[PDB]
Amino acid sequence: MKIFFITSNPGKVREVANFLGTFGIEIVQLKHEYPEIQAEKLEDVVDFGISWLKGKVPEPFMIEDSGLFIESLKGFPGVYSSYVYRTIGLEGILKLMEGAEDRRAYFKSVIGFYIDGKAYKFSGVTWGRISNEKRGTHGFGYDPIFIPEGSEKTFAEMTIEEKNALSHRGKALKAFFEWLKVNLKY
Amino acid sequence: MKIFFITSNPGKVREVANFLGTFGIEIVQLKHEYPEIQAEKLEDVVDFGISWLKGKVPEPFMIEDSGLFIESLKGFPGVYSSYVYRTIGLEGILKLMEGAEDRRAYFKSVIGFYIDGKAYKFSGVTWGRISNEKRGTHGFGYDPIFIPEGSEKTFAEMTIEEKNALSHRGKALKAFFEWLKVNLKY
Ligand SMILES: O=c1[nH]cnc2c1ncn2[C@@H]1O[C@H](COP(=O)(O)O)[C@@H](O)[C@H]1O
Ligand SMILES: O=c1[nH]cnc2c1ncn2[C@@H]1O[C@H](COP(=O)(O)O)[C@@H](O)[C@H]1O
Repeated sequence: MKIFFITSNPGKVREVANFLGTFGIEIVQLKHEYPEIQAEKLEDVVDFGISWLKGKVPEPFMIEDSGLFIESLKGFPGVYSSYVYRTIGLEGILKLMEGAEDRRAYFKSVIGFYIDGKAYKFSGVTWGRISNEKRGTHGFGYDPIFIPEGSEKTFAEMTIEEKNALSHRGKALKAFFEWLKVNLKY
Repeated sequence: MKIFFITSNPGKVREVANFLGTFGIEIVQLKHEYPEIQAEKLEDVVDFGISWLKGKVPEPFMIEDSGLFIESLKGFPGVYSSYVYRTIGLEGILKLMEGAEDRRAYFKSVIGFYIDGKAYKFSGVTWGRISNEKRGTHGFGYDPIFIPEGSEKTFAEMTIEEKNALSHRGKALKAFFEWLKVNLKY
């Protein structure tokens, strides 16, 4: 089985390919920007994205929308983690959290999958907290400031294998794969 | 630092050496034949090649394999792109594609790297479509019938600079370097 992953994020590609490759599934990345609507849930962005993409890209295909939700900031940046990352950056997040009595936050990943006129969503959530300073150079995005619950290292201090074993994306991929096993040949 | 590139393709060595040399990495070609297995996935050819080369060549070392995958032909010629080009040729591909409305296809490159007891893979993909006729005299192989997404010209109608900016191998090399920059000292 070969799945087309519509994304422009190389980090997501490596993580998804590493996870599913373990089971003999091939991932073929396809950069094709799609509208990412403003909405309350990552699930809404994925629903609109699949509806938009169908008929314009090869099947079966998958997309992924993820975000960091900081408790003391009422869930911000959340669905708009990308814009915030590219504007105020990690430095901005740390500045906002200066003196915070609660640095907890959760990362969430939502994978959209489409095949033969059927759409599905799988997701995963990993709780943790924001570090006081950037640490590590592995991974991407907010990895240098997110410490998953139970760990002493930020995602950026972990290998891709270690990150996948604990991350929101690894969890979404597990949910997806468990579904695949009882539905499709692979 | 030095990386041994196990290959007998002069043009490929030049491309890889030129790219990685930009970042102080010295590519040293080693003409050591190795088994390229029959497989549907470039990843399997690379995995087997690396596993076979282990202990037979100096480290760290890399190998690469790529191919053209045509949607309407179930991915053919894919891993067998070279052989198909030498036998049925571009004439054969166009013949098979006669009447096909869906002419989508993609070039995919997979780089394999071995260092400190572990193997790593990196990929690059360039989407496009198969033309209705051969055009251009630049490049090689399937370039005369492949039009990259976003362009009207076939790879053969482009200068080396224009093609390189859209190259699937170039993308694989970029991914490989981003990994090297974070994982190795030099
Ligand atoms: O595993 C992750 N580590 C760090 N940042 C991530 C991760 N997953 C998603 N992001 C960030 O959340 C934003 C993702 O984009 P989106 O999927 O379009 O919502 C990007 O800014 C990423 O940097
Ligand atoms: O940019 C390209 N143009 C034309 N053919 C290509 C290109 N990249 C890969 N190929 C085909 O795939 C072959 C195999 O590749 P290699 O393992 O990358 O050396 C070549 O023999 C070509 O037939």
